[PDB]
Amino acid sequence: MRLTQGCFSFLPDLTDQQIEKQVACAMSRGLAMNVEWTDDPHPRNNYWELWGLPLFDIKDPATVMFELNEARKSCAAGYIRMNAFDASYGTESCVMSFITNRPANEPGFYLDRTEGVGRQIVYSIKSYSVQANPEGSRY
Amino acid sequence: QSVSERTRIKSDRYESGVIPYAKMGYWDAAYSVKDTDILALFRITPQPGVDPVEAAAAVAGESSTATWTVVWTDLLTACERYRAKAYRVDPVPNSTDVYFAFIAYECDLFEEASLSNLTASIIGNVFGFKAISALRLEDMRIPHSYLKTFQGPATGIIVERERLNKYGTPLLGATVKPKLGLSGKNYGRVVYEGLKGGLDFLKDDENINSQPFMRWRERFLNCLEGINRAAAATGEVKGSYLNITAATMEEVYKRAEYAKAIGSVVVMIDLVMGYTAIQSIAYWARENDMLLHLHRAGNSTYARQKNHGINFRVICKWMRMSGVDHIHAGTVVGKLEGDPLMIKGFYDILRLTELEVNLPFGIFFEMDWASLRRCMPVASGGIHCGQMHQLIHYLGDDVVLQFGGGTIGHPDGIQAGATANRVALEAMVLARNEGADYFNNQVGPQILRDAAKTCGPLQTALDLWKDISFNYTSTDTADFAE
Amino acid sequence: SVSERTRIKSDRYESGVIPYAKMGYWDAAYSVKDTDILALFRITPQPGVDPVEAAAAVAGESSTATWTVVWTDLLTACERYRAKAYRVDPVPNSTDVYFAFIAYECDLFEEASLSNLTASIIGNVFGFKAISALRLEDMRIPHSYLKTFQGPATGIIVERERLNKYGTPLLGATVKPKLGLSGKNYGRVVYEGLKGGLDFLKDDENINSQPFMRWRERFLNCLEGINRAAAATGEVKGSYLNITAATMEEVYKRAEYAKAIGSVVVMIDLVMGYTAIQSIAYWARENDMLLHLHRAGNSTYARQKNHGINFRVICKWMRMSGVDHIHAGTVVGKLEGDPLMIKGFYDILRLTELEVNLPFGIFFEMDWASLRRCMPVASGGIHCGQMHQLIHYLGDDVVLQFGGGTIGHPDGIQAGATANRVALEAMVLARNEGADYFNNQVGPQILRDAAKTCGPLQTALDLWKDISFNYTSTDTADFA
Amino acid sequence: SVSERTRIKSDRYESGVIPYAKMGYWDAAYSVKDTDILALFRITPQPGVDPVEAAAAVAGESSTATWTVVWTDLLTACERYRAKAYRVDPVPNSTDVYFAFIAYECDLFEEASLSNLTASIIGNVFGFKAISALRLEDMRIPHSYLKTFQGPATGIIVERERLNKYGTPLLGATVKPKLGLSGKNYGRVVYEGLKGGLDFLKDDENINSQPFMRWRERFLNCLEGINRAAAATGEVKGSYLN
Amino acid sequence: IIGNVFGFKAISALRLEDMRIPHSYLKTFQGPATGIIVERERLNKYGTPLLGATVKPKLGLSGKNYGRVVYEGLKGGLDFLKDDENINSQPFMRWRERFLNCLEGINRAAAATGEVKGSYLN
Amino acid sequence: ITAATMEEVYKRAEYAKAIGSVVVMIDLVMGYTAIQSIAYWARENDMLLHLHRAGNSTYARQKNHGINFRVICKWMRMSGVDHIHAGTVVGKLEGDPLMIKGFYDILRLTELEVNLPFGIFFE
Ligand SMILES: O=C(O)[C@@](O)(COP(=O)(O)O)[C@H](O)[C@H](O)COP(=O)(O)O
Ligand SMILES: O=C(O)[C@@](O)(COP(=O)(O)O)[C@H](O)[C@H](O)COP(=O)(O)O
Ligand SMILES: [Mg+2]
Ligand SMILES: [Mg+2]
Ligand SMILES: [Mg+2]
Ligand SMILES: [Mg+2]
Repeated sequence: MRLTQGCFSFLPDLTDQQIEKQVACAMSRGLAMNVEWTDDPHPRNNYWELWGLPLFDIKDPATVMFELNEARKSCAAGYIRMNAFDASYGTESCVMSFITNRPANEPGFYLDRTEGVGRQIVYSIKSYSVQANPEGSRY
Repeated sequence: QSVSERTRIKSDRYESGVIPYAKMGYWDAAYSVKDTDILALFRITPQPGVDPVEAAAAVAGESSTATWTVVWTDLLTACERYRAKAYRVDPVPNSTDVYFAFIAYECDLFEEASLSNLTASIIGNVFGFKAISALRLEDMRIPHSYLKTFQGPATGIIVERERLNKYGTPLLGATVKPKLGLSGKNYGRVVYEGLKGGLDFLKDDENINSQPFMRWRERFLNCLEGINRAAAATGEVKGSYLNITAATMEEVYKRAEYAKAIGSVVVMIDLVMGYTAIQSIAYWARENDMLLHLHRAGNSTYARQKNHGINFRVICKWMRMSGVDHIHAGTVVGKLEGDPLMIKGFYDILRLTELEVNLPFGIFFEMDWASLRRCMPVASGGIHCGQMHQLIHYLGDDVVLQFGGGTIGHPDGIQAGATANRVALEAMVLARNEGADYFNNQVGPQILRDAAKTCGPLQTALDLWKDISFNYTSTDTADFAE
Repeated sequence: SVSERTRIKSDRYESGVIPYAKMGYWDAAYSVKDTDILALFRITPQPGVDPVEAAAAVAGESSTATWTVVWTDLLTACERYRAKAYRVDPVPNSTDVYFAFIAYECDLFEEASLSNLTASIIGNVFGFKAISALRLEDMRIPHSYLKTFQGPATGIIVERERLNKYGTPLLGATVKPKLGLSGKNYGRVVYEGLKGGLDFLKDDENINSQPFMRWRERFLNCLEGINRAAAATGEVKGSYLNITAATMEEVYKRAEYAKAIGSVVVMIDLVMGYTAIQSIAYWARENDMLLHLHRAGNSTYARQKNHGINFRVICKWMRMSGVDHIHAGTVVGKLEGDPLMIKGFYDILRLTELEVNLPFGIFFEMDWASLRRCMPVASGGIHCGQMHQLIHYLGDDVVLQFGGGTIGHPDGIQAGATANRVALEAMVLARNEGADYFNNQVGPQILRDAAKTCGPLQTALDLWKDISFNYTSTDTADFA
Repeated sequence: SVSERTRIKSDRYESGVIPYAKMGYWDAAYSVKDTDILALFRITPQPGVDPVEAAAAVAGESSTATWTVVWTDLLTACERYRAKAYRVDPVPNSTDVYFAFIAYECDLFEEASLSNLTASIIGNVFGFKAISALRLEDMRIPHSYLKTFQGPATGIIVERERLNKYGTPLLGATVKPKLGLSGKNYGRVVYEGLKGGLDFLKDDENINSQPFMRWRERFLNCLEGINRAAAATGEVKGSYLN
Repeated sequence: IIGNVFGFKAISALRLEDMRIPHSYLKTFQGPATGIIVERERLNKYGTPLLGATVKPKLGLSGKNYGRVVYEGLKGGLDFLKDDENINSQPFMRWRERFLNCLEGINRAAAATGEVKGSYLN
Repeated sequence: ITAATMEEVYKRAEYAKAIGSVVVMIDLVMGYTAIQSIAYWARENDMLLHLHRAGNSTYARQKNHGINFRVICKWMRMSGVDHIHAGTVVGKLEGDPLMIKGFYDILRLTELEVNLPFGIFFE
């Protein structure tokens, strides 16, 4: 299956040229970019691993693309996402996050069902990749 | 002779009898507005022969401390402090005998954190006064000090996106259709299909509460199965606005607690429930980690016409103060009324940290929002994915675009309808960020056709609804240009 | 593909947009059922919109339709649930405005829920682009739906039995100034007004709890004033303690407090909204409390003939919800009130059944299913020189409220109350003797005669005899 | 390594220690907002400490700063949240003691919470080594923050109305001896004092519930004494029950 | 002991330096809810001081970024992190947002290390 | 969950819900007020409610006197049980087929037409 976290996952995988244009747009708005990696695709896995610090003082989109491609060389198989952070009062939050890399094969998830009170079901979304192997050797 | 006669008040202001409101202290052209005052802007159409200043002073008086005849009990109070003052009356441009009237209210007139008390004064009686043939409340300046007594949005735009892990594009939704008649089992099926096909949310229709064809617990449990199925099928947080609107506060709380107990990310309420239930559930939503979607049912009974009622931009302020997380706020291009200058003004009021005077957009007051959280506007009703370039242009980034008929009416099924809408949205945002002149009719539609070349569901949707438009003359229109 | 092969190809359920009048929402031959909810809308179509299509659009979008065909209709008994516009007539003396009758199946509505009824009937259709103005003018609520509602907690009959007051209108007054008084001074005004003759006083609609007076201070001081006046007169007395508040929890706290200290009555503001109103109407019945409804904000949607909700519909919804009093107009006071419309509202609140009466705005025959009768309240800019008009227009079961007309009396609040009560009793006595009291030759003389032995009334007549509020009405009849 | 490549290299957010007055907590030109919380501190710097640096240290460690630069500032609207020392004057007739005015953004503080206000304003700065003595002298609590608080439950005006006493100071007395009296004798003292003319008596601050007198005994006996004195005088009477 | 005597005119300065609380009075008090010994048993940590850190900046962070700092610090080796003393519930971060995000960060760091982890929720 | 008192009935119902039962059953001898109470509870607690008609034949058996079971069917469908025992025709308990078919129609149909051989006297 295709993990459709991120804001462009219903489009084809973005080329580096497409990614650089999104980075340029964000940086022209004064946003701070960072790159993060995970091999736990669970929808509640809030904290993907940081690739260094956010690039607060960087002005050149080429420097962001450089770090993205260093992350791609170094990280294990899994997911990489690119984020843009707005520290402005009233936001102080991420304003764009999209997938830059995904595994060739993502088995996805199943729905675990526990019998609750009455007719209620207690649900757990379980990742096939995570239950099978530890971090760093899931894909 | 008698003590009552000897002690009768004899002054000009407090001897018994009737005098004009503008001579009772409710008109003051020299009034210096305080930063703690509540300010109101009314569009006043006096009856023929009623002086425009006297009409404004009558509104100020009968919405603060006055009645129709002088009362000595005023003298038992600090009466000058509590009188509201009409302080400015301007003719409305391009109009005959209609005026904009600015009125200032002392901070202490109002119960802290109470929309019911604020509205009891501001709209309570003055709209029925014989001497004014039409009255519309157009804008209000709620001061920072009063705003701090209110919660503001339970969640707010920022925390909402963090709970959903969704940043970069508008959010996507759809009302289940037909409006009425479906079973709880079939409701869950539609929710499952729409979410699995790409939507972030579906929602109960505003009139779906609990009925012979479907009692509410059947809907809630089946929707949670559909929601969790779609989440496991996609790896995304999913939800559906479970409608907890009910006859009594006890029943509303029952439905809200049930939604929490089964793990729903969101519930919805209808505006017809009224301000006191809305504030109660807004506090509840914060305390119970629940997103709170407000459907504005009934709003257009008073917000539609330019001459009389309450402009919706004021409802926006009151509902952001009360603390709903979403509110429906218009589409411009869909089936419901929406002049784009008015709509853009509504969206600014819901989303910005502060407001600057912007008369073409109906923003008559500068206003700080006192760090109350931002309220998410919802664009819904008769829109389709062929309009995506218009939606992005008019409505911006932080909005839920909802496609009910525009999803479920897709010939190849509900999943295909959802996929068409999501592909159109993402392709349009991608092209916007690349610099495209996407609002241009020579550009926006092409962006969509380009994406359709590799998305069959989108091509089919464009073919089906391409020529659908709702181009009608607006009733709620601006008075200033730019 | 299977999606392509299984596309629906019928006229009605192939994908795409078709007119509402072709989707089943227009049937000129429809036979109305005695269980149907009926609505009458005044529809002003946009230029070029067919009047029948506009009425079908209202019926569709207030029942089951949306703007494009959906196959999921076929998972339901879809013909049963569609509302039907079944009659469209031109409005008299108009070329481009229409009266549209629409029937709704009983099963569309949650039992006992005003929120659900209004979610359908007024939810979205008033913002529809294709209609430039829309007004809900009347509704036929069927006997079967009415029985799911409580109706008034107390009702007119039990209210008079609780007060031991029969034979004349009841009397009241709003405390003034609207805002600023302390709790202690509030109780003083209530004491004086009740002692001087009033049955009730009331908090102003915007008196809740504020820096100048917190609500418990008002409630305790008013109960001292009430019990003092009761002991001074030998009558049941009360004052409408306003329990309107920000949250339901706070509303209940104020209601429970008023019960705990023995108040006969509380009041609520319409701005609190339908769900809070229904909750407190059930509470009022369970806690032996009279429930006064002030209609704050009603005129934002009820004032103009072209658009909104006629107040007569609000009357029906609020009698269903179960308030004991509702403000319903004066004709001759400071707030809008055409006499034909007002008499219509009063009939809706008080009668056991309604017959069609087009000059009064009564478009539907309707049985009230033995829901109790709701007491109308006449308030705002009235004075005792108008007593003959008030009795004529408004009848026997009404609360006449004189705020400024009591407290503005030059000889004090007691004198103001006494003037109003003597005027009232003298007028009713003369009516019952057969006087033609509405005649300008008779009514005003009845009052002058009573004033020859009542100094307070003479003074009141001298001060206010010539006060009138004469302006063109906005909410007017369509039939003579 | 990526962490070395992405180290912050600006003057303000490169890692390390810099003076508080260079971190944004000193601004002689700051324009006070009507919504700001203002504090006036009497500051006695340690010998050799710059008085402006001391003021900026108080402002920083009572708002957003710590002792070394942290990059996580950049995840916030950091300039909005920093408190600003904006005026440092010498105390009259003093050597090396200063009055320092500090402005705090309204949004730093939980609504209606004295515990939160004090957690910032007095939390840690009084223990700072670099300051040998520190006194909070005054505060400007803005109108907008005050409206979140209840203020007095009753207040002077309603109190006098509940007691029906206007025109003179009110009168009271603490029961003595401070400790040791029984509940029955406590009620006796209260009865005698109220009957003799006092509006109130009161429990001593250390009279709570103790072996010589448990609190319900005191409360019931005092209510007999209070009501007896009220019936003997025709006045509202009371006693502050601790 | 401290009620009034520190304001006595006749004394220009007064400091309470120490107290002997007798055994009989102490037995009426609970003492520490958990105490050092049971705390270390709950954490399964014995042999070294415990380690902690206050999240910085003191004020301004969102709940989501609060949990990120907590996750990073615990994963890097700290036993605890903590809310700053003035972090309660504020416009920039309401307290439930902080608590839920911190619990995700805590449990993530526990699963990444095999240790009991925590953060002092204020 | 049939028991002596309403408090004990609710205790057994709540226990059944707490452990995840899809269904509970009650006996008609508990009586109309308990039955209506538990019918509301069943809707509010997502529980199927089975009604055993214990004691019914003490008044429903004889043609000359009592209450025909078809009236009990209406009252119990009004009260809100999800199941009710209604006869077999061919089993060990009394059940003329015309009467039984009438009972089943009353329990199951959306409306009734006069059908005198089935004992349906009213539309
Ligand atoms: O019932 C309806 O018509 C909708 O579900 C739209 O359905 P479609 O998506 O099928 O049109 C919404 O409630 C309206 O958009 C509300 O209008 P507004 O947002 O203006 O309050
Ligand atoms: O605030 C007011 O003006 C009143 O207290 C009247 O005061 P007076 O008696 O001094 O005029 C009533 O609330 C209005 O009559 C309400 O109008 P309606 O009954 O039309 O809703
Ligand atoms: Mg809808
Ligand atoms: Mg009033
Ligand atoms: Mg003492
Ligand atoms: Mg700290």
